[PDB]
Order: sequence, then structure tokens, then C-alpha cells
Amino acid sequence: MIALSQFNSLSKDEAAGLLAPCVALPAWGETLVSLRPFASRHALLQTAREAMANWGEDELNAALSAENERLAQALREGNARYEARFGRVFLIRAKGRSGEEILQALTRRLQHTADEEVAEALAQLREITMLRLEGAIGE
Repeated sequence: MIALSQFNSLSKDEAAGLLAPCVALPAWGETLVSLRPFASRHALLQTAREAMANWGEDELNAALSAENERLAQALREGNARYEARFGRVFLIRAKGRSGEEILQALTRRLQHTADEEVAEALAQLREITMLRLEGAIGE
């Protein structure tokens, strides 16, 4: 985790490289790098949210480029069923969630229409990206 003043002072490439693990969408990081120096971490995070506002199915697919056995098996079967039905890997923000919680989300999302699921997967992607950004850059 690097300070905001440090991040604001980095070369385009070093800044871009720092942001790369947040999400596999080069255009998003590029946008943030080009808007330095940020007034505050608050302003950086707000700008980051605005930069992901127009993400669609194309950005979803690009981003996704690569004890209790009942539960483990249920998650495996659900994931196979998800991938078969929707044509992509199942994306959920996993941090803070239990296995049972994930299974219940998976089960509910297996009942979605294509567009409903694109929307939620993207909403989860946005959460994941922000969490990673928040872990990477400080105040």
C-alpha cells in the first residue's frame, strides 16, 4: 500500500502497473493515471467509480479472460451449471462472504435472465475492483 502523494508522483508506467491487478481492463487504469494528481484518496475513489460506470458485457468478458463436502460439491456443481448456462465463469466478490452465502447467491443467480446476470456480475466486478484499489493506495 503506497501513499497518495507517492502514487501521484509515479511515472505513467509505474502507476499503470500498480493499478493493473485491480481489474484486467487497461482503459480503466489508463484513465486514473492520466487524472493525477488527485486532490485526495476520496477524490481518487470517486473518480474510479465514475470510470467504471459504462462497463458492459464486453468489459465483463475481457475482465474474466482467465470439512463440508456437501457444500464444496454444491459449489462445484453450481459453477459448472453456471458456466454452461451463461458461458462465463461465476463472478462474485468473495471477501467477507461464507461458503453457504456464496452458494445461495449462485443458486439465486442461476435463475437470472442473461441481461440480469450481466448486470449483477458487473456490479460484483465493480465491488472487487474498488476493494483492490482501496487496498493498493493510501491517504
